[PDB]
Amino acid sequence: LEFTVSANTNPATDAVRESILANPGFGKYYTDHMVSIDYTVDEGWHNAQVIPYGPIQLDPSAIVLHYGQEIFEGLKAYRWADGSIVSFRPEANAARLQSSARRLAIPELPEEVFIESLRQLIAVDEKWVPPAGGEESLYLRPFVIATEPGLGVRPSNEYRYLLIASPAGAYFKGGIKPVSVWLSHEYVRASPGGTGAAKFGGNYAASLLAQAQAAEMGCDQVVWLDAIERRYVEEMGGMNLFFVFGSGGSARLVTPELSGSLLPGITRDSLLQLATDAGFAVEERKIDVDEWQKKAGAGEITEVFACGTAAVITPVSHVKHHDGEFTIADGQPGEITMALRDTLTGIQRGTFADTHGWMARLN
Amino acid sequence: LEFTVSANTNPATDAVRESILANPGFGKYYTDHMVSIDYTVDEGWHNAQVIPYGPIQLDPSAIVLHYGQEIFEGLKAYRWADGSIVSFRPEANAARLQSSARRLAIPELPEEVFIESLRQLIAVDEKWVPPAGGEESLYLRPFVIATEPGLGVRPSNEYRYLLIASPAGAYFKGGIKPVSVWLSHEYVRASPGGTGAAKFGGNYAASLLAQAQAAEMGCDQVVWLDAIERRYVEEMGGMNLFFVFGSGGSARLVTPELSGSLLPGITRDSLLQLATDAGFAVEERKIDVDEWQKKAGAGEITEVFACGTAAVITPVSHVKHHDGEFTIADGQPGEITMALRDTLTGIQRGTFADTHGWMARLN
Repeated sequence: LEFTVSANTNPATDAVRESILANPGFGKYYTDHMVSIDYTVDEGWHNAQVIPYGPIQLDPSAIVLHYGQEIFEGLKAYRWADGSIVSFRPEANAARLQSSARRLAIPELPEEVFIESLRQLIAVDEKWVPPAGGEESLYLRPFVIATEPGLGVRPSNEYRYLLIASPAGAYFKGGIKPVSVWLSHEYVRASPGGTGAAKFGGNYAASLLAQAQAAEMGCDQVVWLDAIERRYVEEMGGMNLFFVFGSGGSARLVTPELSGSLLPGITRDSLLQLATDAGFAVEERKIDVDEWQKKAGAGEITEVFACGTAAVITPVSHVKHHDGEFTIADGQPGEITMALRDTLTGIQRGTFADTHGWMARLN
Repeated sequence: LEFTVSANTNPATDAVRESILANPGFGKYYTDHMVSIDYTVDEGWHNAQVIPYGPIQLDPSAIVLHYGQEIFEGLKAYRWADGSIVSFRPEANAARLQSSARRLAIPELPEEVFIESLRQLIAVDEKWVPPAGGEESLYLRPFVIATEPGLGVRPSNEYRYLLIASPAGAYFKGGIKPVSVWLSHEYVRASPGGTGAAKFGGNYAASLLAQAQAAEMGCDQVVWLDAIERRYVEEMGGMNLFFVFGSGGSARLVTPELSGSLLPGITRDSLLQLATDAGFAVEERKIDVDEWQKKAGAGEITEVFACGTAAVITPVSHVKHHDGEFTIADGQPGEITMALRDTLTGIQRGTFADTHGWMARLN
């Protein structure tokens, strides 16, 4: 599968680009080009190309516009001191896009094609990757949408894979500042036999009211409890959660297990490995509101943090729910939270040794 | 709101339009024009217009293409013998679109604008409405999508309301035909507090795998059981369900109650009323697989049918699930089922008295 290149004749001026990179925000600006791959039952994935970033055309009756058959991924590209451009565990996103595709009846995109699309876009828009050593990065958003016409409800037979990139700074408006959370009493993220394990747009549209309610209760973010017993803590928005018991080299790390409806975070997977590398004991189990509030107040649970690609790690300092409210430790970012954040971002930036071979070159 | 008209300079030739109407199928072909209304915060709904049916444009980062914030509706336009074009309970669709919008954090569209969009489209594509005297019609698909660019997860501030029409022939070409159902053991349609009560794309994409499995088990359609106890019957695909007990004028109808997570079918609402008009007793309550199989076998439940806008009423003659398999009566369309379908389609076609004022003129 080969990509053809159609250069953007009217890209952003170097001044504009530089301006963006010095103050990108998140998912606000986009690079000059994008990747496009079409899919039909008879030709499979074809017509792969790098074209100028621009409006996309869809028939008014396109499936994605009526029955929400779409999926997406999210990863980053970093610039290193040696001039190379790399990504953090690209293969993991490639494999997850496939699992998401299967759950949504979307044809899988070969992993080598996935990786290739990344190299192709970086080849033409490398100048959009922020300078080395900094905290900035180039967010990559690969996604697939159903584009076949027809108002009948069924899997689409035509799809379009798109890859766009957006300069990225801090995801949350508070940066590293800790966030307060509202445990949703009225809504659930997903339930068994659903789409909670897939990165599917439908999951997000359904969470909008629950997040507005969190803010109306005086909190920054909503946290989800299992849809069955409405007791076990699972995720903050679309981020995984970790609980630190104790501190120092003897501290214990607890995080909800992959129920089957829980999003299998790449960052989550990485942090469990990093914690073990540091000698910390890790534990994947269920944990409810009572244990959380009780042990937090007791002082056993010394920290809590959320993790995901965009924000990496976000400290959680305050909790509010239908039957209570409490603070985690002194309300400040915890030692372990910041050590692990520092360790992971260091590996991604090329500062620390990548013993697991997580960093892949894209150049 | 005033609508501007930009006539299609390249409409379908009479030869093509006529060949379409002779064999339209469903959701396969579209009329010459479509309605479009834009939304922005500072101007609310504006720029209402009737334009040529054609491809839509969206930024690659448009929210609808990433976080599935979209909703839709389905209704019809019929041609009566007196030459007028009418619609069945359009106000109900207008009110449900607003209800679906609230659940998905989308600005509500005034009922007056919704109805006017319908009149406007018919004013120009009236020639696409099938002739009177038959069961054919013009299917109307009003829908709203989030068009604002930006990869941050949150409710969009820009939307586009579209209205398209597709010729619909007689649903049951060679006589009505009953379907076999597979009760999904592995999948769930929606969860409590979820988006199960709104016509929202996400619900449909998440159901594709379950429908494929139903077919793989040798059945026509998948039927959903509640997400909590996995035992109470909810719907068949995107259609509601009814259970007929007994026969003749003393027959009784039972249908799952609106648990708040069930789709408030308009056809469903109408049938309960018509059942009352005919003298049938009606019930809105829970009914599980055990009761269904036990009473269907004992000959107490004599019929089962599904209902929705497209097909109106579809008979269900065979059931298969994880713990059993059984047939309903003689496996043929039931008396009450056909009587109620004849009555409703009769009102919609203008053959029977519309004592409830359900039919609205669009002309």
